[PDB]
Amino acid sequence: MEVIELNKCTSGQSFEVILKPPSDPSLEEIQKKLEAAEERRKYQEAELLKHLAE
Amino acid sequence: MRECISIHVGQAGVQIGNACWELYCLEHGIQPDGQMPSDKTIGGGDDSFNTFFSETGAGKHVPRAVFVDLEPTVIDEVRTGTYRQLFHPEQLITGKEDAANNYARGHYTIGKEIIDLVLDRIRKLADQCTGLQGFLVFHSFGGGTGSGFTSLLMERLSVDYGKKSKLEFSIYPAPQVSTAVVEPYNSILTTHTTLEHSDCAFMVDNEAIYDICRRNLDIERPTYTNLNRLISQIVSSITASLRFDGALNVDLTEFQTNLVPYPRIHFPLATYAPVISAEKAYHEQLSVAEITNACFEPANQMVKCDPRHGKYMACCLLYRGDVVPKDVNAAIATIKTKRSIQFVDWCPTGFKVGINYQPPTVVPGGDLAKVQRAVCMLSNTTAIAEAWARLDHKFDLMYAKRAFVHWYVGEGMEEGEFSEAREDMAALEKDYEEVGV
Amino acid sequence: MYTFVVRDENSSVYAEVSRLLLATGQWKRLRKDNPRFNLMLGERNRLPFGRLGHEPGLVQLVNYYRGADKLCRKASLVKLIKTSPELSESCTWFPESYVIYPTDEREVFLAAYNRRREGREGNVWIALISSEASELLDFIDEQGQVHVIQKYLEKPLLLEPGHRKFDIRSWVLVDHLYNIYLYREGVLRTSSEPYNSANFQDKTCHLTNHCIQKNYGRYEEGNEMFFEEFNQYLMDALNTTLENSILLQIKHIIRSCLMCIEPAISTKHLHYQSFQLFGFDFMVDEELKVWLIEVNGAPACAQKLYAELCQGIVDVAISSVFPLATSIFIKLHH
Amino acid sequence: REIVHIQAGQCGNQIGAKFWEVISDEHGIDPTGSYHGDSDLQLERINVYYNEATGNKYVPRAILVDLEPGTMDSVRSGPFGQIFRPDNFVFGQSGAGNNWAKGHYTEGAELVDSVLDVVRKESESCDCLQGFQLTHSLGGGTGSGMGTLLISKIREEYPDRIMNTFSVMPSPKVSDTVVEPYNATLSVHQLVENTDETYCIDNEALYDICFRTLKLTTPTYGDLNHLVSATMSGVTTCLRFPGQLNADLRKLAVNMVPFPRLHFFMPGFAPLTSRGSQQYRALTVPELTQQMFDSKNMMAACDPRHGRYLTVAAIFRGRMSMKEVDEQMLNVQNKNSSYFVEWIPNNVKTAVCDIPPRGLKMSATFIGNSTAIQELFKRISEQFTAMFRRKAFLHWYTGEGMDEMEFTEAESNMNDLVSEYQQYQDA
Ligand SMILES: Nc1nc2c(ncn2[C@@H]2O[C@H](COP(=O)(O)OP(=O)(O)OP(=O)(O)O)[C@@H](O)[C@H]2O)c(=O)[nH]1
Ligand SMILES: Nc1nc2c(ncn2[C@@H]2O[C@H](COP(=O)(O)OP(=O)(O)O)[C@@H](O)[C@H]2O)c(=O)[nH]1
Ligand SMILES: COc1ccc(N(C)c2nc(C)nc3ccccc23)cc1
Ligand SMILES: [Ca+2]
Ligand SMILES: [Mg+2]
Ligand SMILES: [Mg+2]
Repeated sequence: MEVIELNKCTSGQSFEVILKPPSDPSLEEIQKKLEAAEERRKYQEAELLKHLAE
Repeated sequence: MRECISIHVGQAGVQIGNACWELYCLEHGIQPDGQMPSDKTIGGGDDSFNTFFSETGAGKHVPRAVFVDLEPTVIDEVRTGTYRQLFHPEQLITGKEDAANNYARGHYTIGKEIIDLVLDRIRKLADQCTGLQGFLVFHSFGGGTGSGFTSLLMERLSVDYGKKSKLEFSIYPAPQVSTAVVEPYNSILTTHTTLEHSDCAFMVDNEAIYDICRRNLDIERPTYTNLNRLISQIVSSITASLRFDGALNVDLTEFQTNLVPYPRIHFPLATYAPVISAEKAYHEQLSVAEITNACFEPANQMVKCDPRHGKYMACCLLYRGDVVPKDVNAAIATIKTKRSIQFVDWCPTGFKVGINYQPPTVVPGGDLAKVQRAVCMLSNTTAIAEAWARLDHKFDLMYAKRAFVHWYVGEGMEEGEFSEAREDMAALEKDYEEVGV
Repeated sequence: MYTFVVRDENSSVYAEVSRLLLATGQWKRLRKDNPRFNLMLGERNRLPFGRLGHEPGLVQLVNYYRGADKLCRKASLVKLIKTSPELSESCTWFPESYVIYPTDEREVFLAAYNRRREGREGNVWIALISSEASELLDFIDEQGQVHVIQKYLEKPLLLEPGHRKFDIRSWVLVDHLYNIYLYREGVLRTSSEPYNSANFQDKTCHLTNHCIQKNYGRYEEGNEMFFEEFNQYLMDALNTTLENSILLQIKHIIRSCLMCIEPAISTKHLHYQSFQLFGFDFMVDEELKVWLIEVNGAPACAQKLYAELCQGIVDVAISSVFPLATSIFIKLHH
Repeated sequence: REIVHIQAGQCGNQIGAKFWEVISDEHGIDPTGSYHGDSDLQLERINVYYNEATGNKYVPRAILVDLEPGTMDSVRSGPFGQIFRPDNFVFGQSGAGNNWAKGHYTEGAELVDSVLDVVRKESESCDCLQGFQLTHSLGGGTGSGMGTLLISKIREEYPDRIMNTFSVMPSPKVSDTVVEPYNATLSVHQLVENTDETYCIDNEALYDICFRTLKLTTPTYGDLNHLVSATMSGVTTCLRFPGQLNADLRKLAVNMVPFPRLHFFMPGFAPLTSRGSQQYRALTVPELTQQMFDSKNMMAACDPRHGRYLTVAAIFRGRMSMKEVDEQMLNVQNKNSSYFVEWIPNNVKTAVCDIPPRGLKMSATFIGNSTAIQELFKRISEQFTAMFRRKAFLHWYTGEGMDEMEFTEAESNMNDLVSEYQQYQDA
């Protein structure tokens, strides 16, 4: 019912209508997580190459 | 004037980026080469459109956009396509091999080699800004690059640009058009890693867009081009307030203020009307009351859910075309008495309204018809948690047997990260429950 | 070949429905967790409505209306009648009722209690039945959960011979198109021991539940009087039919209750479809005036009528959506 | 995204030559290597299987391997023989004599280094290598023993690349020697560990299709290879042609293989044709969908009704209603939902290519990871134990240095695979 904050211009207009009232990880931590994942990849490839060496 | 940088990641992000930027160009009267005949201040300026376009001395208007894919094929079509002259080569970043539908391959393996290059190219656009306000990120939940690389980038942007706002345009996975069986894994994984780093996220369920295209546009089997042209119309409605003169949603901080009172519950539901077929002979033009009424039909929503069995935290109506305030208030009064609109007890039961007099621009030879008036409603309803429930259930079914998990572990990721991501999602589902009943 | 899933085992009604569906040879039952179903005969609690209508190439239907618990819980029904303009505070078919929490409308309840006291008229209430307000409130806190304090019907219609109390149960099925179907056969759940006006402690003659009664089986088998016998009694004893004296008011209450909630629960434009069977419970007073007691979300039928109602549920609720390769219902028009 | 193709042994080279014959026709390449097609859709991803030679002449990225000169001379003097790079022909002289041990340990070990030099030379030309596809039988000596020796060595030098195989299974119905269950079991043991994807081409099934359905009362190897090359064309369609799904070997592996060991696929094809006689009535979309899922059309002699589908990939070829394709594909899943695992949601994916194969207006190819494939491995295991319990014919293997222990281990790993497939049939 109550029409507040009415602002007009050439492009258009905007308003608010109320009907009823109420009642981060750092760069060092990122580089660590990515490299810990690379160590697990390298280990799994090394265990594969060791198995194929046998 | 405060500039915005658009970031398009993966197939879905890039292709939607094509659609959005083609649309922005037609709206501001910018030609495929980059010239803007209506623009009088050559080589610079701080008009409302300059939020999305920078200017060269030659008179070219270049998007503040960066396209990144771990695979060359999709951006190669941008490089050679009708809008090749619009972007400068440095804005378009491509890898050798894609993430193969694998989050871990996108985030950890192939992500690590390209992350520093991307942030450097982002820095090149950011250093052209006199007052950067933040980023608009376009990506899929389901893709390997879209899920994996996006969440790594979102982490890094919080470090380099900590004081800035980050908005998401995300593609929720749908079996109808999906490319991968592991898309529920990718979706839960990216949501968990991105949740703290995103300020407002607009979810788009491919299922909803697909049915709208079948039902309203009479397209038998909708392609990505069909979906993207529609998605771009919705994106354009959301972004219009940044690109045009107005007093509602003028900056990215206002999106958080107007739509997101609870930082974690930052997924507003978009609803758009009307979607009318271009090759429909004789169409009775819909009034303000009719198109506002369509904003509360679930068949017009970007996510299929029932707002009646949930609570609202915020509501925006963004009109484009022949619309006056008096018509809007009359429509709101009628709708309130006929429908179930339940706000939370700690919020005003109200609507923030923005009208732009310029009627929606449609792509020539498109599937969409020219309309006298259109509307996009953005509402933060607890009902959108239904989409989380669906996705979490699909995740649980696969994870119980540890199906496909070995592909993720093989890229260096740990099995603990899966269940950590699932716990955060369980917490998110709980947040919506506390607020919503 | 249509497909269904069963998620309520305790449901005596839908056990017979799942039996009847298989018997046609055009329905196959799937496992509980199979998403690829046409029909769901779902659980009473925590039914996952958000998962329904998301299977491409399948029309999905459920045997419950989402949001219809607002009519079926005692606390919710009072709140719904009191707030919705279609029913309003001055509802004349609903007894004076108040919502009470254990340590809300306590001061509002006591204001009506004093008007009854200073008016020196009948001041008996139900929660368990007592005449004193301070002895009722102490019982509510002693239990733990939320309860409704309702005006007790001190002067009910009493069946002869016996001087007995009763309640009427009506079975109502709302389909996917929101047609309201009242099943022609109702049942009178009777007291077998005479209604005592003075002693409210005796819970056997005041409450007409099928479990509390189980003089059981004296006048009719299993304390259940059917509609033909009750019509016949009213003609002989009061010079009126069941249709006029009682059934018009019953048809009015059912229709008013479900018309009220329609915009909140309707699945007219949704991606999934709903139907639901309801149990409306009615009290009749000595002046032949009908009062609503409770609405049931998961009602149980009476033994004589199980076969007929369950075939009706298949006919108008299930087969109307999924057709196969005289009507037992009265349609309440709106 | 480039693929290196290797063909080993008689069977491997025979089905391999037929593969290049069929797919060159689809891409519009004559036996000289010149392009004589009309559609540009043929050339968009031609780099996947072909290298572009100077003078604009295409060359298959194909390495031809055998321990005998006999079969490769049949390829060279054959129809499309001139298209293959003459250096990529690597041959021994004395053969493998249907002996896995000769292929893997003695005769094949002498020649394997020469093959790997050619593999490396092809790999260095590649902008981005996807990995490798091998065609071979498991019943012989070269394709079986040396083929699995190659895979093991290729995995050592390229551990971050995909290994795909087309593996022909032996049957008593189409039998060269008695020792084939020995050779197959020794091979399967290697494939379970060293491949990402294996197409199980059962000779039993190819025979039964030729006899029962195609009505050929005494089928040759040529009749058998006709069904193989038609399937091989179909399964590689999404690698060879641009679509909505830009598919590669890794994406197929990620999406089809829920558990690393269970990577044995049951291929299917509709409509079933024989050579010479052309069928004139084109099939409707409901007919293709009904046929490709039927056990009579499966290239592995398993009954899918005796198991459950973990994942399915379906490729429809020709000009047709994609709406009707989607409707029919959903129809099969909904009507038969008990035969698809509930714990992998939306486990059936469908792709459409506009280009049909030779002699067909429209066709359907089926790639299924069913638990019913255990029946194939049980059959080989039963034939193995019948001879091995009496240590029969074993001297051909111990004479080349193998111990009985190696047979017991290979028997064990395949029996493990069988119970591993059985695990997901119930829970
Ligand atoms: N709406 C829309 N959705 C798309 C489009 N392209 C892909 N998708 C959806 O995105 C999901 C797959 O993600 P993609 O973006 O294709 O994958 P990607 O980010 O390139 O990652 P990889 O290819 O796995 O490295 C699926 O659910 C598709 O339905 C598009 O142009 N529009
Ligand atoms: N389908 C098919 N199977 C074959 C062909 N040639 C041989 N085989 C089968 O392969 C097995 C023998 O392997 P072969 O390739 O001749 O031995 P290799 O040359 O030492 O590898 C037997 O089980 C045969 O049935 C062929 O051209 N097509
Ligand atoms: C079970 O879900 C799947 C399964 C396979 C895929 N991919 C990647 C496909 N790869 C290839 C090479 N061919 C196909 C043909 C037809 C359909 C898909 C593929 C995607 C999803
Ligand atoms: Ca300017
Ligand atoms: Mg991609
Ligand atoms: Mg031979």
